[PDB]
Amino acid sequence: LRLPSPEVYRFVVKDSEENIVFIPIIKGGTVVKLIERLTYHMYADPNFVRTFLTTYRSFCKPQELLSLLIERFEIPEPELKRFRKEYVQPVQLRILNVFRHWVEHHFYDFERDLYLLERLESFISSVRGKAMKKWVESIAKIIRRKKQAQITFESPPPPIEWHISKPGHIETFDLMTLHPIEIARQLTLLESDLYRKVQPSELVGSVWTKEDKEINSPNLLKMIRHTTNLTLWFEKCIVEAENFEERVAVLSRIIEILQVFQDLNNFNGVLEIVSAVNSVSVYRLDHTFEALQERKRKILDEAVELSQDHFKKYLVKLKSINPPCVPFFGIYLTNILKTEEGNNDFLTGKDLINFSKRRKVAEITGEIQQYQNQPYCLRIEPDMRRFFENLNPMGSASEKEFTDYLFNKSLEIEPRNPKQPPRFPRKSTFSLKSPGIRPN
Ligand SMILES: N#Cc1ccc2cccc(O)c2n1
Repeated sequence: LRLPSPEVYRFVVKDSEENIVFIPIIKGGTVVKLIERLTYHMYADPNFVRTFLTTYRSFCKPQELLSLLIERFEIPEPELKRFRKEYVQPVQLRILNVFRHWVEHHFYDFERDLYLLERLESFISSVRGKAMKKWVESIAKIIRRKKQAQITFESPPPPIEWHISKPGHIETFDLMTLHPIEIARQLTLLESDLYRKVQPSELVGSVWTKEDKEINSPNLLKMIRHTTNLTLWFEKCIVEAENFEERVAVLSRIIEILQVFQDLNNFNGVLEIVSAVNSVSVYRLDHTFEALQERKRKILDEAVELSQDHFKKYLVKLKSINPPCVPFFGIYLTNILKTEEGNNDFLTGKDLINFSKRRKVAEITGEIQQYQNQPYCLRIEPDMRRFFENLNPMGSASEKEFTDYLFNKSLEIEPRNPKQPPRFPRKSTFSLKSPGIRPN
């Protein structure tokens, strides 16, 4: 069975292709049918709960989800006993279990929106049922743990290598003054921490391209803005080296950073350097790449081939290693955009929420889960940490204005002619000698 009429309880409408399309794997359907399958009385679907709470923000606002769960909780009696035990009792237990996984795995919804938590804390306290008391106290315990959150080394860390810049003096920090070993170490520690803070909800629905990008995807933007700045900073250090002898040493020093990146399995930092040497302003410096050592150019050629053929050699290299590693985060964004555009957000006699598209984007984020919980055994350097955290090569100009500056500056150092590149006086004063890659 005896169920209420759909005129007062929308979660009881008969199933059809007008509201739901297919433990049966749910392909899609109306948001009312998705909440019913999320908190179904016949059985429990733990896999559907994890995928829904991970991708629901692309088709349902967090305030809307809590309102639907409250609507699903308030069940009216038909025009019983078994109904209050075979329908009301199981459904309300399913909703509380959804409240558990929500506040446990995706508590950031309540941090970004304090009003969303205030509504839940009042609705949870208002439930004074008998069997629901244990689940209510369980949710309250999880909320208390998340509210209280606001340098141990197992193995001996390696010593911090220094070159020309002595510690405590952030002013003289540059690409050539710092030690290339520690540059790749601190960049790996920074890229690792930025990689671990990225939540799968920040990569669903292209939310970093929407309006509220600074709220929905705060960590994803910092990972992209670091990749963008570090790639342009490498290009800036190459194209601004007007002296030919200095420009070869700078490019060689970057390859030495690429080699340490390879040894640390920081493919993100590996392919960021590859993105710099393949840029429009750096790739045309044929005379600079020609003056390299025979071993330096071979190391770069191997790193470029990792990205060739849709990262075929890279995907084989990422599997055959062991953590700690920082995988290339750009290959994940590319497969997500190809799915967000190749699949429509809705299914169609009526418009239904295309849930299978959200699942595909969830499978891409699932591959990111396995490379996060494995810290590096490298000691952090505070002065060098803020140096790469505050890298801003564009200054006040946009990326289009800065890339045009890099291309016009590239035409100055190595002009487009068969003639030799002119010699410019070196503006630096330090030594162009590299300390090497072997830890000294
Ligand atoms: N001449 C030359 C030249 C120019 C750009 C390059 C970029 C990556 C690898 C290379 O070998 C390159 N060689």
